[PDB]
Amino acid sequence: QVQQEPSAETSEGTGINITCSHPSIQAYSIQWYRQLPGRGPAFLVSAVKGSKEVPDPEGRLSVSADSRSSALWLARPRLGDAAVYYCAVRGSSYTKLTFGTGTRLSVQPHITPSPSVYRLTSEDNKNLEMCLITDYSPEKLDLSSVDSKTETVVEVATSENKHEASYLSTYWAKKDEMQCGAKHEGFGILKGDDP
Amino acid sequence: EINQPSILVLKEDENATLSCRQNDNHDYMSWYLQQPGKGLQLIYSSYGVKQENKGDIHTGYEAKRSSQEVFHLDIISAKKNHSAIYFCASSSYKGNTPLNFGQGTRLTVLGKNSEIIEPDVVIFSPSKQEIQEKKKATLVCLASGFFPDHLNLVWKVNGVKRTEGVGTDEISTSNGSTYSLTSRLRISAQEWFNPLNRFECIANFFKNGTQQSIQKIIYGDT
Repeated sequence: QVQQEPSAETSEGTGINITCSHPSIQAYSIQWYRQLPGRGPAFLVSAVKGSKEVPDPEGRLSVSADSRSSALWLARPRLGDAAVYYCAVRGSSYTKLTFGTGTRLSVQPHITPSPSVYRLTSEDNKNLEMCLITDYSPEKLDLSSVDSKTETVVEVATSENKHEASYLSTYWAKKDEMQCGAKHEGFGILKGDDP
Repeated sequence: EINQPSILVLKEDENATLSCRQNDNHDYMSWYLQQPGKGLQLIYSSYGVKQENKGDIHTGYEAKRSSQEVFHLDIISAKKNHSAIYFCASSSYKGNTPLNFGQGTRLTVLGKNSEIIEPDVVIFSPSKQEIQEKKKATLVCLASGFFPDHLNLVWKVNGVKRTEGVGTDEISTSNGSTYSLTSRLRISAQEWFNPLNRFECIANFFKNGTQQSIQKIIYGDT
């Protein structure tokens, strides 16, 4: 009944619009929530008509003239704004709140690539190896030969730049059956060695 | 402060109660169901003490608002169809007033044959080459071998909850018959080269009717 796009993506500092469509409901009031990882939905803004400023994340909510749709504009998304954004509408003052399916927002930091690959070992399980790919550009990294890898983005507080961002991918396997590598546009073959 | 259990694992046909507790003197409380690609669906709500309202998906559930602070959700004859993340929420009253949500309860209903398997938890030593090349140390904590798919992995640095520089997989990776989960903490070389710094990865899970934890430690280098 309350429809949202499943996912959205934007680069840091590039604004993005998150839509919400409910043709069968003429909203009495519209609310938006966001669910950050390891947290429950948190209230962002509520409006009955027109456009309303949002304190955090900076932006503006605009309700359609017929109150059958709305849009949440994030004016300056940062990495911390990556979450699942929910719209919730009410057909009347007294009736049920109905939530949308949620839009999963991904925010890509700006990165200077310097892809590197490394092999890691652990003292607790010496017959296991972990492959670490760092400081790469997600659209240029090729991990075609692995399904079991996972990816994240983190920020580290360095000297010159209070918080630099960097991507990390990892995959692990029994030592003997492990081949740590990747291919990355503009860097050729990437392979890991050990101490 | 709205409190609800972190993780619960049930067997088929089991009964169970999820209890939500709130310290805001809120008259409205509610229980919501989140399943992949099915938004948030009201299971049961309450406008006040000893008042309950069925939702759309209430079949399979009962509820009791025993007091102003506490709203119970009862799971009747637990079924695979019960497996979900459950969210309790509250507000001052119903009608265009923000809802305050809890952090959510991950409930998994198992077959009466399958057992819960605790994870194996290791921290990988960071690469000396990465440290030299990037002036940063990435610490990879791996939880593997566990069943079912849900498990929480967190970091503490010197007894304190750490979030800066942590990247944790949101979803478990299916490895054959078991699941694994990975978390990376990337720190500056200066922070790594301190043999007093205690880098702690904790895996929280549910086994034998209760919540359990495994703690793994690695210290910094000289």
